[PDB]
Amino acid sequence: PKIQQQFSDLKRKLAEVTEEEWLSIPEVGDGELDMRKIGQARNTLMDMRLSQVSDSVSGQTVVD
Amino acid sequence: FEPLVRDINLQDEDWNEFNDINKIIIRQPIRTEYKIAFPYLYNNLPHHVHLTWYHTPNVVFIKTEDPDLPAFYFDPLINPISHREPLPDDDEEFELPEFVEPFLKDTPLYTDNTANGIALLWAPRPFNLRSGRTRRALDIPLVKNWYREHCPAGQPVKVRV
Amino acid sequence: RRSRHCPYLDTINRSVLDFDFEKLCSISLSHINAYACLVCGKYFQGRGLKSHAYIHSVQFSHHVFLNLHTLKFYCLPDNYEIIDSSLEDITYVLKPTFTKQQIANLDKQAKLSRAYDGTTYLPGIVGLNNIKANDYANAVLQALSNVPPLRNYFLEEDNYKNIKRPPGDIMFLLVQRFGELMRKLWNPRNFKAHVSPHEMLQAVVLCSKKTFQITKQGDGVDFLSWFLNALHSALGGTKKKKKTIVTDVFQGSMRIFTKKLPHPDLPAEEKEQLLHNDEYQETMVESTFMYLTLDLPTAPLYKDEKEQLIIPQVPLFNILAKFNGITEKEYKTYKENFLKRFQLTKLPPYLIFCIKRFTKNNFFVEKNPTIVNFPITNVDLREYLSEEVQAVHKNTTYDLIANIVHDGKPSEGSYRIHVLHHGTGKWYELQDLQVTDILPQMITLSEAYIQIWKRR
Amino acid sequence: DKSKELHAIKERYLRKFVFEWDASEDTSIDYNPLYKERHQVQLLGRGFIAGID
Amino acid sequence: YYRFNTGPVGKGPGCGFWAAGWRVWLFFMRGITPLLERWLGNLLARSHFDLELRAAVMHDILDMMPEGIKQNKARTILQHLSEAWRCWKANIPWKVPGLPTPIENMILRYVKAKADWWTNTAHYNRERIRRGATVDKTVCKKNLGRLTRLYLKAEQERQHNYLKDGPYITAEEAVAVYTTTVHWLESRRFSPIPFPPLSYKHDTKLLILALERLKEAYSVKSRLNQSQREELGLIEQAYDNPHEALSRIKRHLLTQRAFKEVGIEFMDLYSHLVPVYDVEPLEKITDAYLDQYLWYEADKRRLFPPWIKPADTEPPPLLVYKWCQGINNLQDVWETSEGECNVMLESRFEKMYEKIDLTLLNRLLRLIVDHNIADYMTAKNNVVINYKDMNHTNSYGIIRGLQFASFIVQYYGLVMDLLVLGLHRASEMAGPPQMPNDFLSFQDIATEAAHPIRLFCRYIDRIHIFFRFTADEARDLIQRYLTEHPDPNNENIVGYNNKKCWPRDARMRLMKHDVNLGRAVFWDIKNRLPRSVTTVQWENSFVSVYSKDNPNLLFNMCGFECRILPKCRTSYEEFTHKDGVWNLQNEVTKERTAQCFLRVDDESMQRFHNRVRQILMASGSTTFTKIVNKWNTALIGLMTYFREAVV
Amino acid sequence: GVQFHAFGRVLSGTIHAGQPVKVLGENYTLEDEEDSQICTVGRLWISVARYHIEVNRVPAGNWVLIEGVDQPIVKTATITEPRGNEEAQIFRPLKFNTTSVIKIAVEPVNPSELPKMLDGLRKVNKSYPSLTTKVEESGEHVILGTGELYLDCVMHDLRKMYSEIDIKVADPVVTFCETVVETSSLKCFAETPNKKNKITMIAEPLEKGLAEDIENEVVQITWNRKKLGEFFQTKYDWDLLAARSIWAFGPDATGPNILVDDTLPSEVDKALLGSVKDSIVQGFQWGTREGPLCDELIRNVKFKILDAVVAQEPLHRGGGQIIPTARRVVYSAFLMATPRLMEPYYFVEVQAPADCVSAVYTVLARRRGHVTQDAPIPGSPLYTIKAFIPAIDSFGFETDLRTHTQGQAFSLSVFHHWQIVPGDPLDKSIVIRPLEPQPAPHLAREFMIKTRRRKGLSEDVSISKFFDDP
Repeated sequence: PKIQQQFSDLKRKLAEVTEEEWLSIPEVGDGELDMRKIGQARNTLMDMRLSQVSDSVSGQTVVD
Repeated sequence: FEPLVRDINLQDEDWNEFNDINKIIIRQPIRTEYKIAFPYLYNNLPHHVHLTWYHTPNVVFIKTEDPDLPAFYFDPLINPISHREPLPDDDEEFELPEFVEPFLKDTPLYTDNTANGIALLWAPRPFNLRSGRTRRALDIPLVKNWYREHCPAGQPVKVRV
Repeated sequence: RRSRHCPYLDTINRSVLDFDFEKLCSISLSHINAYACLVCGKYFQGRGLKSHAYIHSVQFSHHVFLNLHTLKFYCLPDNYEIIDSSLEDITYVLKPTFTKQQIANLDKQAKLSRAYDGTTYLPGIVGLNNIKANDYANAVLQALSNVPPLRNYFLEEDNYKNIKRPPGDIMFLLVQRFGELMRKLWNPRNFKAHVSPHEMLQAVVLCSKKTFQITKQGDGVDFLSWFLNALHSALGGTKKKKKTIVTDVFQGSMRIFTKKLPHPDLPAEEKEQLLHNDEYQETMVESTFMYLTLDLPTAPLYKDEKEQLIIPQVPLFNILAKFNGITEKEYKTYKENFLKRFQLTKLPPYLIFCIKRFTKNNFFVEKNPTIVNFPITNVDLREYLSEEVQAVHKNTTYDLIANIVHDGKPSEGSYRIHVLHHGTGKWYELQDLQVTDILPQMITLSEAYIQIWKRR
Repeated sequence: DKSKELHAIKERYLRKFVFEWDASEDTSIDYNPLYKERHQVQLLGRGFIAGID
Repeated sequence: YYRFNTGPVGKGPGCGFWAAGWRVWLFFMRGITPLLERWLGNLLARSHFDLELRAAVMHDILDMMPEGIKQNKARTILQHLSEAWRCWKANIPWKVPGLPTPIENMILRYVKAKADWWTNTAHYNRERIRRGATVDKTVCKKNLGRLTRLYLKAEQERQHNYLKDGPYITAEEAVAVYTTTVHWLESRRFSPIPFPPLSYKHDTKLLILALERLKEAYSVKSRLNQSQREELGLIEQAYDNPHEALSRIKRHLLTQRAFKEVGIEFMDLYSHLVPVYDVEPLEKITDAYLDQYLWYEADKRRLFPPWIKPADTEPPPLLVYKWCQGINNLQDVWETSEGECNVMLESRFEKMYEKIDLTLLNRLLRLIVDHNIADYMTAKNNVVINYKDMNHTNSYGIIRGLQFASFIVQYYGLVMDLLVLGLHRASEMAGPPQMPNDFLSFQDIATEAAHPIRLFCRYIDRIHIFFRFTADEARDLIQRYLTEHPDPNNENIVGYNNKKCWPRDARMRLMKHDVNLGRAVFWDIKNRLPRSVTTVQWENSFVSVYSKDNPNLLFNMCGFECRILPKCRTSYEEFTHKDGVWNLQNEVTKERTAQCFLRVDDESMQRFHNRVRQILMASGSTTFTKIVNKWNTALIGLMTYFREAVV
Repeated sequence: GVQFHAFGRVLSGTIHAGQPVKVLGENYTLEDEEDSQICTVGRLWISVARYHIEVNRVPAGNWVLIEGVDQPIVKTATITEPRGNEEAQIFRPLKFNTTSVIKIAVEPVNPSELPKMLDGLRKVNKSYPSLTTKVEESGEHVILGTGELYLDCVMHDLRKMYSEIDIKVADPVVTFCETVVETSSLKCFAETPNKKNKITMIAEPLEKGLAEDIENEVVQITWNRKKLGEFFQTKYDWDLLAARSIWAFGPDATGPNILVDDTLPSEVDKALLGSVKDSIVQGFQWGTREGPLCDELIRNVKFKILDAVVAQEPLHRGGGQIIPTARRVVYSAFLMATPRLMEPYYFVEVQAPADCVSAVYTVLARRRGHVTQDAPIPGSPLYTIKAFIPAIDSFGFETDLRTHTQGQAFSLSVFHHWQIVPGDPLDKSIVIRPLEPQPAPHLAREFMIKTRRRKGLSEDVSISKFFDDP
């Protein structure tokens, strides 16, 4: 594909921008998916299970 | 010439069960001739290896040496034939008609051009044929057959190269 | 005479018996009159004196052999067939036969089937060994075997033994080898806990002209399409019987009310001329859509205020709405703008959708990481079906049965299958040889590639 | 020769406009005597090679 | 000539047979004729995808733009395109809500095309650099920058996917691993390292050592950056008021559970790019003090096990020499007459540093380190990696730049080794708690043959276990591997990794039993350690066996590719003590029972060649004396490390 | 190259397309019909050369190219009529002119395609009648063959017609055969497991000519007692009582080994020995087929059972215990007597011009072979030199003969007989080399060691390997 051909489809539709649209271009100087929810739930479950396992430790120290 | 397909080094394989040197019995080293002659039996992965024709029967043609001798004569080069049949007796009536004769009784068994004609049977291709098309002058290499044959014995290194 | 009192029968090694590979002799390398050894493990030929089996039994003292075709246990050195019903497990593992009713109680899978080894398991949830890069084919086979239609069809040898295939055809092996794999993968009392796809994969490699081999991995969608086409062309025999089991269980009808555009570089008059002269007309080219390639949208390649995770999610309904009548699609054909529009005329009982998550860029081949937010409990395609026969299809509540996800980089990638097992409700995720348990909410998290849904 | 034969057996087991082709690029250096000194084509005592006197 | 000039006609100029040369030159002329004819007829008549794509986009936009807007807004459109390009190269979204939708679509298409071209160019340049192509300093700098940006983007995507996919390690597997680690610690009776008391006896010494070790990095250069100057000032202030500095360090450790952004730069290694993470100066000082204290406490309490190889007691070449000497010290370590076979598996934990669960690290380190200190270290493990305009968070990988990485990596490696070696084997290798055994030593001769695992050295992200499997044990392992992974086509040997450095006579020889036993050992080692935490790939590892068919046992430890050849198989070969050879004698008999031939590993030679190439290429305007000094330093290092193997 | 079309002539009946047949295999005996495979022949053509012509039926006498009976037809088969002719036999297997002695191991370059290569190997085994294929204990895919061009054609068909994969072929070798020189060193007392039976056999080399007489089917054990006894007492000069106690014919029906029941009637009951006679004969045949030295066929031996102990009950005596004891006794007897490996010697008849017969003699000098007879062709200038070059060193001999003579001589080969190896096989004092040809006296030990290594067997075979005391 020619470089021109590449942007040819965009350049054809690009002419549809009106004069106001072609003049308001600012200067460059200025239900749903909760992906993290399942990860947080899994991390909380793992931490709870480990703490339950960690509750069986013998002499783990702690400095307040 | 340069290899058609890149060949890995000898160390690329490491003493495979079918490649162990400690198992192959060695009697004579298989030279490149013994591999190019039977490519399918003495060459692993012989991709695109054109086979060669087996030995055609030897052309035992006693070439003439003296025009004086007859055409179909037992030349001394030919090994002599050792002359050592329940033939029916002549008491029967196996009589042939008076008009029965060999087909070529008048035609001789030899001729002036007979021996020469029998010589042209075994000859280089332009001599072998008797009717051809006039090829181009450049398209007739007069020295190709010399190069195609094995190099003459005792030639210098330059000539062999 | 000597049967039912064989002392040598107490030495059979059930653990070493693996009847998955080819059925050939040890030394003879012949497939005729084979007789495997129930003690030596390997398989020999012959069933009497002066045959390889007798020599192998005398030399190695392994004095118990079973014929792979006669299915009888005989003492090869003594040539005295044994009779012991306690050995029926070996015959069942060698030749898994499903009863007329047992082939319909697959939904009543309550007790876990413990193998002869020390590993409890469930039929259907079994791993196929990844012989080199066989991951794609193994996943496709383990997913296609989940569908009760195909599993039931292949679990009865009578359904395909009498198929009138040409004598000089090799494609009939695919219909024959796949049946053996399906029967072995559903064995309730298999000696091992897994089945080797070596035979089926080798047959697929042979019957595909150096395509989709076991050495180099291939595309899962392409492999599934090729296997489905081969099964459809192999189920039919000596006729153009399109009503194959595969064609009836996983192929539907789509009515593509497609059209074309006149020209992008033409004025109003020239465009309207072609629009009215049937040069840009809309036509119905209804075909059989065995697989609906629901194309996922390319990643925006830009962050936003929302989406704390930078993986662009996408809802299944929006993804599958493209095939609806209203949604028009454009095809960049040569010297033409093929602006088409599809419509599902008829839905198959087990719709198979394969989202093309991998494309080719201008200098490479990238894989779109967009997630498909597909609920895996209930869904209806009646909102995207054709208006002509909307009420004709009484049932439309389809549920996903199996998902095959190709995780990893495009070049070096793993093919994992997340399948929703019947009998129970757990949607187990199966690796090449590892069977795990996947949470239903986590199934909709991994980027799926090929999905098969049951219309219920 | 003999050492060369053994080495060959082991091996089988495991810019500048050059006008005249140098002798390095030549072939027919065979260790075996049978393939080095071979009987010539004596045409039954009545023929010989072409070109030569 | 040689044909005609024979007999009475000798050498001379009278050869008039010219048909052959005439034919050759006629053919050459006939071939040449079309080209020359075309030239004569013509005489008488009458890689850069980025710039090209930018020019094409600019031309399209300008031609679409009206003359009323092309006077001055063309520069604005170019600036917008530049902002879009710089946005996609730093994971920063490009948001121009005041721009036309078709303009935004065109900009996005141009950005995608340029990103694809840049990715392809960077991959090609990295491949050429790895192969050894001829490049320059500008090209190397540009390729390194592009590769670093791509790696940062890939790491950000991987962290986002880890957050989306959740913890890779399952809860049951994590609980089992924690239980195993707790059991191991209880058996060792390791007293936890408490928080640094207010009156620690060696607190001043540890603080001074940490300050010295941090100062040694700041060599005398032409100048120092503002951050470098602040770091040097903080170091001087710490050396001025040790008590106040220790108090501040303790306060930061007990309170500062949310650190600043840690920089990330990639060392320009030709083969294996490595990161260079720079922590904040006060944070770096606190981390160094914590690391020195933790190392001292672990040494006092004997936390790290002996098989953890890198230590001050034995340098790496001496570690390899000791491993070679102790391999032959095992009873009947070479007697293959009874069918026994010994397999030494050399493997590495792929992505061990990258795939370190922060939550699991916090849950495990609390069992050894102080709970507050463990929480502080875990929090420090989570930071915002900042580099140029790209900033990403870290949640699933320990940062190697932090001074506490050594203790964290050592604990992770100890956990992994306990998982791999097993409870009984690790206990036997570490001896009784009262009288622990030395490195590569068993408490008794019977305890040496108590299991197939005999010698094992857990280097930093590099394992090496020597297993002397008996004939029955080897047969059982082969049977198990075939049962769990049959290969009826005998395709196990299709992938076995042999050493191409050593000649074909000394290599593994790839036998039938040998290859299968090696694959079985590799699988059994891989099947022990869960793949969720860390998995030793069967490709990048190496399992070598010695048996009746394999006479040489080859190993590759500490970058020194060795090959032990026992004298039982090396008979009829006198001992000529060359520099490369290392005669490994016995222990009691003191006789030479074998000969551990050594040679520099190809990785070390590749690294040396890459260093030499970089020094030559990055010489530039540096004086000849500087280049000579760099070459001398490289040669000194290479010769002093591989003292013998260099010959 | 996928399907196979069996070819034969109908001795009776009329084979027709679509008829159900019972294709009796090469071993479909009457007692054990297990080799039978009831098939449905169909679509058979006539025997045309370049363009076959179909036909509906095939009358008795014509040559029919059936299509479908190829599934059980390995080498040769006789198609019969199912449901009838229940008292039928299988046509005798082919007896070839010469014997195959060359062996060549073959393995695929990529072990992934091994099933394809083995399927192609089975197909090519079916294609070539005299071709022998097997897989040894070392896993090598050895395939036999008559000569050199034969195997070249086999490979050019295997790698390009049936199995299109690339296959790696090892260096060709010669199938060596065992042979005893001296008499039995001592009496070997071999006992069956559970010590219920204790057999004993004394080995002795067979009288010269008797081996070639048995191998030529002249001395047929199929004849009755009287004819065999007469042919043994008269031609072989054997004692009239010794010749009346033959038991079997060694490894095959026509085998170079003779089993003689030399048990003294004063100590061994004839009936009790007969109760183990079948087991003893089977064990002797298996041993002579296997061989104790290099796992090779044993020729030119006469193993005689000096004595034997036999228990009463068949549960304790015979069955699965006599056969292994018989094989062990046979191996011990053939090892105790001083053995010697044998190699095939192939008669070569080089037809060359009389001017080049000297070069033909010179070429055969460097291959350990003597020119048996030189003679000119009556009427033809070219002489016909006849020689006998051992097959082991005869690989490539044709290329050398036609190259040292500038392409003016052609030669053939056929395994005329077997000769003892120059050295000794059980010689542990001779070293070997990986790439240096062993000298003339160091051939037998080298041959034995290299055969036991290639076959993957144990590298040492002592005189007390299979003996009872060790």
